[PDB]
Amino acid sequence: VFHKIRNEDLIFNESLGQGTFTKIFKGVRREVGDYGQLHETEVLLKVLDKAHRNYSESFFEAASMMSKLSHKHLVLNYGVCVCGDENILVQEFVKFGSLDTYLKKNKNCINILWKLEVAKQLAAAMHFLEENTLIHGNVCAKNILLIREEDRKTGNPPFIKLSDPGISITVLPKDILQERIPWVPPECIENPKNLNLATDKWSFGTTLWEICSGGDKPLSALDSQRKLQFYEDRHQLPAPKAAELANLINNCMDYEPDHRPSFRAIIRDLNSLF
Ligand SMILES: CCN(CC)C(=O)c1ccc(Nc2nc(OCC3CCCCC3)c3[nH]cnc3n2)cc1
Repeated sequence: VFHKIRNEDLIFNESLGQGTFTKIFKGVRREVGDYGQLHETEVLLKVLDKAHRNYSESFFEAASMMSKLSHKHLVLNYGVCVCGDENILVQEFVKFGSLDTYLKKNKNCINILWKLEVAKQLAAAMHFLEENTLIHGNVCAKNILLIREEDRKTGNPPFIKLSDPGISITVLPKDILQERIPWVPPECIENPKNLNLATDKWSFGTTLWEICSGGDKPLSALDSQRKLQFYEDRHQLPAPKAAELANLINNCMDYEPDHRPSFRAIIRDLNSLF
């Protein structure tokens, strides 16, 4: 399972935000690194809400999935803190934060080549998970972290990482799942038992829409019931202004789960634009 980190070696600093039933903090970890050298390491601290301790099993399982695998595009888990009654995950601190905020604030300063490079990296991470038959379950721009910005001294591309999915949608309350439309696929709204590898293909299409839409949230103007009726009438998301990926978005967001393309095919589609 996880590595145990003493709270004496952990300092909680600024709050970065809130997840689903969690609070997110920037922290510092005091550790012995390679060659016995003492290090002061920036860490991300995810604390499960005390009013939602019942989700602790799903809270830690979501991080345990990512730790059992090793890949350059997956966020590293350092371990779990020992505070007695608290549930605290200690993860690597990515310096440029989540993709969805980065897309908003750098709206004008992002062309199609930047978005394609990030899309290819996300597709590579999802292909890696698909080859391991591992279901993420919460693919969204919020859960994409920017390790490195694009460098214009070289043209060096940005580098992204995919974080853990958090508390699974199989146990989340109904109202939370419907707030997550259109990231949650239609078959999961009908029955969260339908969580499948095909789920991540749908959510990837929604995340691709986010990347092309400069940080806009799809269907944000619709309330929950209107989000449900969006699936009932089986509508598709509007084509983004930068519409080079609109066909891939709709292909991924197929209402028939069996027809959504494999990430091998998605990558091939992505690579057809250079
Ligand atoms: C000045 C403005 N910036 C951007 C430059 C920052 O403050 C900032 C924020 C976050 C990181 N880093 C980060 N963020 C995560 O989650 C993303 C956050 C989760 C909950 C709230 C929303 C974002 C992470 N998960 C696992 N390792 C993570 N590392 C770096 C910088």
